[PDB]
Amino acid sequence: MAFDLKTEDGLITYLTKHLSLDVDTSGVKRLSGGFVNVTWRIKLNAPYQGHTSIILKHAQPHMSTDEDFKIGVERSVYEYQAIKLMMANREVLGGVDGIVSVPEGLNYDLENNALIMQDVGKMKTLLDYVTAKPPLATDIARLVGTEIGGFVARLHNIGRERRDDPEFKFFSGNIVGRTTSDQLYQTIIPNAAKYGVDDPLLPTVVKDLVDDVMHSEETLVMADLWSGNILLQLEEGNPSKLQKIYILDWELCKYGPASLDLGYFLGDCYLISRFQDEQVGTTMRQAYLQSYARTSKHSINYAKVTAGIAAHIVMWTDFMQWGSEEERINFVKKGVAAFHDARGNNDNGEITSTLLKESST
Ligand SMILES: Nc1ncnc2c1ncn2[C@@H]1O[C@H](COP(=O)(O)OP(=O)(O)O)[C@@H](O)[C@H]1O
Ligand SMILES: NCCc1c[nH]c2ccccc12
Ligand SMILES: [Ca+2]
Ligand SMILES: [Mg+2]
Ligand SMILES: [Mg+2]
Repeated sequence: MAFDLKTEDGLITYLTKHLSLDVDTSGVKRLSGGFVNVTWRIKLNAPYQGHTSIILKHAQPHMSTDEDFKIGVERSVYEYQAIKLMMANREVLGGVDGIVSVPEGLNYDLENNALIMQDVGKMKTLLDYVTAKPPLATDIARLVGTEIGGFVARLHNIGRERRDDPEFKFFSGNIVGRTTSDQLYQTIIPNAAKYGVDDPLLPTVVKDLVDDVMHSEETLVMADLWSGNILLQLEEGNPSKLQKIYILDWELCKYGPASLDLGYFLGDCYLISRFQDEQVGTTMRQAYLQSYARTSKHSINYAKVTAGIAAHIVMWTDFMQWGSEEERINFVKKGVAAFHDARGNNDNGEITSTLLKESST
């Protein structure tokens, strides 16, 4: 039987009894966030594979607040294998300056649904920086967009090149990653409805998004690329130099359309720009498209990226609770209109023309 990784005592018993770790019980902290995972920071008296501080993520089989939303615990072995694969390809993915990194994966335990990784440090997320007042310095925002765009383009390039390598093909079988995207797309119609939008085109839009995520083998996608999954390490003493970017939360990593990653991050940039700081969100979006387009060996499908941004806006706007109710309803309608532009006869849609302008050489 399993240990109880949802409680501090069960976590300490698991670490000491099942893994023989030497735990500093005063340094065990429950980390906030997550409705489907319980995350702990653990200080150790003795190093575990060279680390004296670790993070443990425990995957639950459902949302804590809604046990009818099912999500398979096997996603956790894909997160472990994904950060192993990124570390095995870090020199090329991290580029000529090595700013973008991922945490090192130390252990995955099947029967306890427990993933242990390196604690890359107590850090604020990009989401914290862009919602802080005053916001993230525009110079850092540009660098962040540039470095993330380059990392993602290099991830998509190598995913295409090594598609049939076994260690890559593994992620085509992250059925929880694919299914979870399916389930998230299914919230598009209810979220629009909530804001008084009954668009009978939306069932057709959703079916296309779902068929693509369930079946696409295009490339390796990080699959949860928004500001809440990105850590910024700023210089200690100098809060104006970016030293590292850490990309976390790879449990949905799968093969899928390249436009899925672009839709996540660019969609988040649209929410940021709309509701937090226009220059921050816009600088980040433009630098991301510039860097991604230049590094990617494959054409951006601007219609599918438009639909991805649209899906992100509908799926996430109410969740974020930014701005007023009226502004959110207008923003969601703009997302719904973008869906119609993506199925249009032309690239003249508002969002599509912005993507083209900002990605241009
Ligand atoms: N390897 C790590 N090092 C340091 N902090 C981490 C690490 N992994 C997770 N965290 C912390 O836990 C939070 C949630 O992690 P994440 O993997 O996004 O969990 P979830 O899948 O529940 O969203 C992060 O924003 C970060 O504060
Ligand atoms: N971000 C809240 C939506 C959600 C529910 N289950 C998930 C699993 C993975 C990622 C997001 C979710
Ligand atoms: Ca239409
Ligand atoms: Mg997360
Ligand atoms: Mg997650």
